Amino acid sequence: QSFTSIARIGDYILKSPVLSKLCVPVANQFINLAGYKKLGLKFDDLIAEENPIMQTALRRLPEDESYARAYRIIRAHQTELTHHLLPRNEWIKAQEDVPYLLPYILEAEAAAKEKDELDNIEVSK
Amino acid sequence: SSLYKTFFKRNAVFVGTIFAGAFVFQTVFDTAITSWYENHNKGKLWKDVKARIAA
Amino acid sequence: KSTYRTPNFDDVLKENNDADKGRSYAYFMVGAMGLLSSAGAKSTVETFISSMTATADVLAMA
Amino acid sequence: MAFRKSNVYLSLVNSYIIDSPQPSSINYWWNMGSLLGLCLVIQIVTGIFMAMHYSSNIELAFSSVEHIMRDVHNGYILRYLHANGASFFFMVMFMHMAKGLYYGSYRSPRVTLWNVGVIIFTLTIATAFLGYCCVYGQMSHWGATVITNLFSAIPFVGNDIVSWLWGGFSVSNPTIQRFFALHYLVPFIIAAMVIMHLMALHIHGSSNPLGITGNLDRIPMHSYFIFKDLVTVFLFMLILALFVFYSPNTLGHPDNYIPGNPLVTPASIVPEWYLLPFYAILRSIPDKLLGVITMFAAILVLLVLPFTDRSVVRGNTFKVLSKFFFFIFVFNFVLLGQIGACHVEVPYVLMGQIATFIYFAYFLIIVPVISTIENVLFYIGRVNK
Amino acid sequence: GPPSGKTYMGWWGHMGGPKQKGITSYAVSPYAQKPLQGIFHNAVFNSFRRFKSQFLYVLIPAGIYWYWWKNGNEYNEFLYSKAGREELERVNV
Amino acid sequence: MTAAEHGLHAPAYAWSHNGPFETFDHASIRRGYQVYREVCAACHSLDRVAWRTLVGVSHTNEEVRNMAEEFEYDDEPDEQGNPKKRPGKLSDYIPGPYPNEQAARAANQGALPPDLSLIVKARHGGCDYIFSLLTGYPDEPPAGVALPPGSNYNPYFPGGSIAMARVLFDDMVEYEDGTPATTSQMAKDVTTFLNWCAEPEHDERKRLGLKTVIILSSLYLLSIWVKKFKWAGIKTRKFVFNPPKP
Ligand code: HEM
Ligand code: HEM
Ligand code: HEM
Ligand SMILES: COc1c(O)c(C)c(C/C=C(\C)CC/C=C(\C)CC/C=C(/C)CC/C=C(\C)CC/C=C(\C)CCC=C(C)C)c(O)c1OC
Ligand SMILES: C/C=C(C)/C=C/C=C/C(OC)[C@@H](C)[C@H](OC)[C@@H](C)CCc1oc2c(O)c(OC)cc(OC)c2c(=O)c1C
Ligand SMILES: CCCCCCCCCCCO[C@@H]1O[C@H](CO)[C@@H](O[C@H]2O[C@H](CO)[C@@H](O)[C@H](O)[C@H]2O)[C@H](O)[C@H]1O
Repeated sequence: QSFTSIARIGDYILKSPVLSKLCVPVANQFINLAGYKKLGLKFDDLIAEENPIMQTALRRLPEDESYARAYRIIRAHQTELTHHLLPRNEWIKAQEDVPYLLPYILEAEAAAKEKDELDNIEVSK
Repeated sequence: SSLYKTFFKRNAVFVGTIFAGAFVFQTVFDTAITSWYENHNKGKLWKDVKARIAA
Repeated sequence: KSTYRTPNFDDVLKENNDADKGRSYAYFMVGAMGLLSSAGAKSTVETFISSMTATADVLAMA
Repeated sequence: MAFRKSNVYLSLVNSYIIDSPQPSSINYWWNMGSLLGLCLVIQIVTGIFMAMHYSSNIELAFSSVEHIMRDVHNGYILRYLHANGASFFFMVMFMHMAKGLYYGSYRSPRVTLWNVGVIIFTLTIATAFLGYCCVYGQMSHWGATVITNLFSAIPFVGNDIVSWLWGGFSVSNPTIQRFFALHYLVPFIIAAMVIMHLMALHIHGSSNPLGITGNLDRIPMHSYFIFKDLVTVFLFMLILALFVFYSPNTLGHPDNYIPGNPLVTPASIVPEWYLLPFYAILRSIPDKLLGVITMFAAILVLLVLPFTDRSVVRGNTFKVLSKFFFFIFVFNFVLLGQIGACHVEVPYVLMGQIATFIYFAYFLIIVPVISTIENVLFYIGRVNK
Repeated sequence: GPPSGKTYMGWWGHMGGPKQKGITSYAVSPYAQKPLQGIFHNAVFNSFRRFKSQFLYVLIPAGIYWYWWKNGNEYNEFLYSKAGREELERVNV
Repeated sequence: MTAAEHGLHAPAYAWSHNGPFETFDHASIRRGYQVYREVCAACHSLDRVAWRTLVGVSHTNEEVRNMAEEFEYDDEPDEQGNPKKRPGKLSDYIPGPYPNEQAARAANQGALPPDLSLIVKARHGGCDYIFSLLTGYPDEPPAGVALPPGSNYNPYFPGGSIAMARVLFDDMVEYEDGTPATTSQMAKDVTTFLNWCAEPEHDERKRLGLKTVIILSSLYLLSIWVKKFKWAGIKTRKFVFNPPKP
């Protein structure tokens, strides 16, 4: 499933006050139960990267965020191997759990989709 | 443990000594187990039954 | 933080009064594992090798 | 450079077992693969030594195995290792597969790795069936009869395939002799498939419990995982030993201690335990053709997972709904097995049909629906607009 | 040698990860560490934690299936007893 | 399925050979053989058991030789080609009562007494089953049971209708060692003997298991320790991040 598609559905829910008040609280609880924040990770650090879109995206990420992602990932592996969680004061707070890679991913998917469209454009005379 | 440093002195045990100890272990261990086993089953063994027989 | 200030390892480090404490234990464990393995391997090899010796039913005294 | 790297043969050993970069965080669930290689070795070695005393003729097969049990020095150890080892081979394979299922190991870029694994699984099941027939007990004869008949469901040529497989009018001498020859062959084809499996594994390396990249922190296979593998190798041997020496027939069927009889099928006939879930699936379809098709599909559906898993993250570690349904799947599988061991009676027949549905629904419906929902939940729980 | 296809894993020195900077690691020889005996008092209450979060995901589906199994079994037992031979003829064929 | 069709579940008797450290009781094996010879052997073969296996287990080398010689076996034809018999030797297998299947069915109302060499392993329940069957014949079948002619009732046999009638009765055998030959005593003995027939490696197998399990257990505990040591540097490793300036 593409991020463009997840965004389409997600935004439709976020805009409608009917669904927005019904779903978000559920989603918030789902995220806390997931537990990735206790390992010092942000959701975007969890996205499977072995594909061209994600490689393009990670390539375009500014230096500072790149070094940061690297530390979080390494710190998560070490904690996981010790079978512990980080001290609560080190957990990622909801304010920090921002979709920092999302804009780069969406941009790359759009660029990719356009190429696919243009490579297959029909012509009418 | 200083007991180790008397025989091997901070160095690991070498293959030759390991192999040598293995041959020793095999014999000792087998007798120890067979003894316990036969004793635990005293009365049920054929050795015991043959003693109660005379022909 | 300064890289020259090494983090705390006190909870892991042994109060060094007996320098070769961990070494003697590790080497005894490694040595004992090597001993029991060699005896096990020998027994396993002999088990398989002996299965090829004359079977109980073919040792007929003619 | 070091000799282990320069030599043509040793470099293979070095790249696969010594310097191979492993993700620092893999847990004991990643020890199953080595255990499978060990199982393959135990089956091959014990089988070759027994082959030395085995006669495949239908008149001598059963007695030749009794001869191995009674007259061959340590013969009972070889046979019990082989028989119990086959069972242990399946227990470990299910765990290896379940691990893959849970951690998204079947996902890109490891699809090829997963597909080769499915082939190995099919071959292993076929190999065990061929071996089981070699004993020529009651379960051997009827197992050979029922399973070769699976092919009669093929329209037009089905009965011809069966007579060809049998080498005659029914399961007879030609059948058992060819099944022994084939039982000896397949393990070597499995060995070749394992190499292809390791080749695909090598190009991308192992995955890890977090489901993310392992490229930022690797540690050499040698020392760390060699000794970590040793821990489970001994635990595996200890347990196998408890069965081989203390309870050698608990995982088998008493009817296989009765020579095969072409005129009588025991009322107590039950398939080998590792085949029960599949057996139950087939039994749940009251149609011959559809029964065998659905059963085979239960294995092939494993190939669909890379496409039906819609998630954007690999693995179930941080997925509440997926973890829950994964365990629904596992216990549903155990139920299928318990149903297979039961009589074709009222409550059981319906339960088996529902469990069969749940089995297929997991791959085709639950995973794609749930993974899509989880994708969206992850998004709206953090985007503020 | 022959050209090799691009993968997502390299080897020591070119693993394929992003460029690392700013991270400093520290470690101490296993030889200098307290011999295996400290995994208690400090590492005991901490343990068992990685199953307190997981047991529900295992237990609930297990419970559902054990109950379902018990129920069907007890029903089968009833059907084949004297008391249930009437119901048996009804639900059977 | 109905209880009658399933058969009565055999209870768990306290066999002296039950338990990881327990060998067979060889005196019971010795007695069991007598019960087999004097009662069972009239209808049941024991094809997989060779005379020599008795030596050192339940009888002496001399006793077995005498027993084997009481039977005649086909020998190699003479100088002229005509067939000839020969007394039994230790290499021979205990002979059966019938020459072929057809002769066995004729002597048992058309039923076929199975060979007992593996009977203990070829039935769910093992010793408990065999014993219970032999001592479980009621004087009269439960009310309502229409038992076919030539059949017998036994609750432990699936379907309740068995072609073998009760054959064990008090004092029908005179035990060489003076033991009171009650039916339950004789049943206990043949069953023990039959378990040995099916599992002759029993005593030795458990002895080897004891050594195997001790070595493997130690190796297991030892590997855990070695692994923890080899991993201590990685497990206690610590990281620090200092964000690089632009
Ligand atoms: C992964 C490979 C193998 C598996 C899973 C396997 C499995 C089995 C199984 C299930 C049986 C019946 C066990 C029983 O007695 O109840 C069997 C029997 C047999 N196997 Fe294998 N086998 C394998 C490899 C081999 C190989 C390479 C040989 C070599 C000739 C072999 C030779 C035999 C023989 C001789 C028998 C009959 C003796 C016996 O019943 O144990 N097997 N095998
Ligand atoms: C004889 C059978 C097999 C052998 C010897 C074998 C061996 C291995 C080995 C050594 C590994 C690496 C360590 C590990 O992850 O455990 C591995 C990984 C893997 N195997 Fe197998 N395997 C076998 C069968 C299968 C089967 C039946 C499947 C699936 C149907 C499969 C799927 C996988 C996958 C997907 C991985 C990658 C796991 C990951 O890194 O997350 N294998 N196997
Ligand atoms: C104490 C001595 C005996 C022992 C230990 C014994 C044991 C057994 C056992 C275990 C069975 C198998 C039952 C089953 O299928 O579960 C059996 C069947 C049978 N026995 Fe015996 N038996 C004894 C004496 C006799 C004698 C003397 C005769 C012949 C008069 C006899 C005739 C039969 C027949 C005809 C069957 C077939 C049962 C059927 O198919 O319904 N048995 N016996
Ligand atoms: C990146 O991930 C990895 C990884 O790559 C590797 C390699 C391992 C380590 C595990 C393995 C390499 C397992 C490999 C196993 C095999 C290839 C087994 C292949 C099978 C065989 C049966 C070999 C063939 C054997 C024979 C011909 C010998 C049998 C016959 C004999 C001895 C003759 C007997 C006769 C007489 C007369 C004496 C991992 O654990 C791992 O993850 C942690
Ligand atoms: C030359 C090689 C040939 C011809 C055949 C190899 C290929 C066949 C298989 O897969 C590879 C096959 C084993 C199948 O796989 C779908 C298994 C799940 C089998 C499942 C299976 O087992 C049974 C069994 O074991 C029995 O024993 C007593 C009895 C049985 O009925 C009562 C069955 C049975 O009804 C089924 C479906
Ligand atoms: C697969 C069949 C099983 C076969 C047997 C199993 C292998 C047993 C190996 C036994 C001994 O092997 C032995 O290992 C120790 C290390 O542990 C080696 O020791 C070497 O390393 C240690 C540790 O840094 C040093 O102290 C020592 O001075 C050095 O010589 C020793 O020289 C070698 O001889």
